[PDB]
Amino acid sequence: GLTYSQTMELKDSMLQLDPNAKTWIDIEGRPEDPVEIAIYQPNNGQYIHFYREPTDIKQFKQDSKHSHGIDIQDLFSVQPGLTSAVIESLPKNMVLSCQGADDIRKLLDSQNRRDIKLIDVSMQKDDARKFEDKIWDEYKHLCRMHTGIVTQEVTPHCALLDCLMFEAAVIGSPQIPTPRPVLSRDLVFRTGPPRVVL
Ligand SMILES: [Zn+2]
Repeated sequence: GLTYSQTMELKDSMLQLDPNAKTWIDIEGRPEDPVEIAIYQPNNGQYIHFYREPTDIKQFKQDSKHSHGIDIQDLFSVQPGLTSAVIESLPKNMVLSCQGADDIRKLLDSQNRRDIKLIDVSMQKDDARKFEDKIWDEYKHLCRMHTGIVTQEVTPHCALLDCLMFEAAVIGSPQIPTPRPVLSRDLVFRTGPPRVVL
């Protein structure tokens, strides 16, 4: 749960999106227990990107070793309630682009956001990840949450980077306008342990 001031800040930051502009959505974790969400507007580079601590541990451990490589300890300090707070304040009758719409449709429906429509780009597996290596080379710094060795040894899946590479595959080039986060780190994470005095 967010505070009154955190709520005002998020809504204010979210209004930076153009409600009509092309907007991607991607998620890591199952739709009833998501761990990473990304909403991205390729034209202006703006993105909403946050995390969530999981409730089902056994699945999470499976998803960590075979998909996202996230260590659960790195999620202990993330701000709770962001998933419902974000989804609630997305514009009325918004349209979202995505790769595989099944899970995202379930997630939006669970939030009573049936008014939000999805466009599944439905690319083939490898066509969607053509520019995976280049996107990781350039934008790895944007998300350091994928620390574990993933096996299917492969590149971990990041909700954010997946949006960027899906846009890249659609346009045919890894050349996109610079991605910029719309959320402050102080909203995504809880102030962590105090600095070790050195
Ligand atoms: Zn990530």
